Amino acid sequence: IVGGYTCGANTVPYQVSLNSGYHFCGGSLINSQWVVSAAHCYKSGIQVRLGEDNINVVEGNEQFISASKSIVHPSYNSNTLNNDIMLIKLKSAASLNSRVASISLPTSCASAGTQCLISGWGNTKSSGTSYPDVLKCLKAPILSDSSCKSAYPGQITSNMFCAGYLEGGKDSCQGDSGGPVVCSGKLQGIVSWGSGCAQKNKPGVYTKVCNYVSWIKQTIASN
Ligand SMILES: Cc1[nH]c2ccccc2c1CCN
Ligand SMILES: [Ca+2]
Repeated sequence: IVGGYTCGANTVPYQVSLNSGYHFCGGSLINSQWVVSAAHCYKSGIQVRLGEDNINVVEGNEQFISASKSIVHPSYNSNTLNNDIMLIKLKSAASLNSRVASISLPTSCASAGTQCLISGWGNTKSSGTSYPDVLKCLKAPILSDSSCKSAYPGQITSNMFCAGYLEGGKDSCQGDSGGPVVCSGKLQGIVSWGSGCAQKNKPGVYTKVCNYVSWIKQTIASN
């Protein structure tokens, strides 16, 4: 997260870190046994880390649970990043409390102008690299579809939205991949892609979760 603020320990209780020997992506806990992330985060041998603040120190609220199955969306296209969503089932159910909690799926799509919270452990610099150990947060609005398509001609599908600031300076970044965009207490987006981080006229692009609720629910019900 570039241009954000330190969230505070366990103030984003649905945020997960995906670990394969190191943090490589975020995700969101949607019930006691399932996490949603980006399809571009797929790999084998994922350990899901819940209750994290500092990802390099054991602080006492963590739960570490291996993934038993990953399901990339059937229509994910890695060249265009259309349908950039994946589900991960945990080997055992997490213990839910005030600091480890699920985030609700949306019943409707959020409109442009809605303020959202984006969080992650990604790079905090637009040029160069500095990775934080504690979770960072950013409040940002959903942008109109017209402004989004004007920023990325020919690249925005109906399964994507832009959020952030056309002036630059505040954005998600590398390592925030797969993390949550929460608006009005519901999961509306997944950190997906962009042109660099925090550049002028290049807001972040996010998977539009409201288009996937039926697939998520049907998949969880049968797996
Ligand atoms: C999700 C993601 N991952 C990256 C890696 C390098 C540069 C930009 C990005 C972005 C977009 C940030 N808004
Ligand atoms: Ca920790």
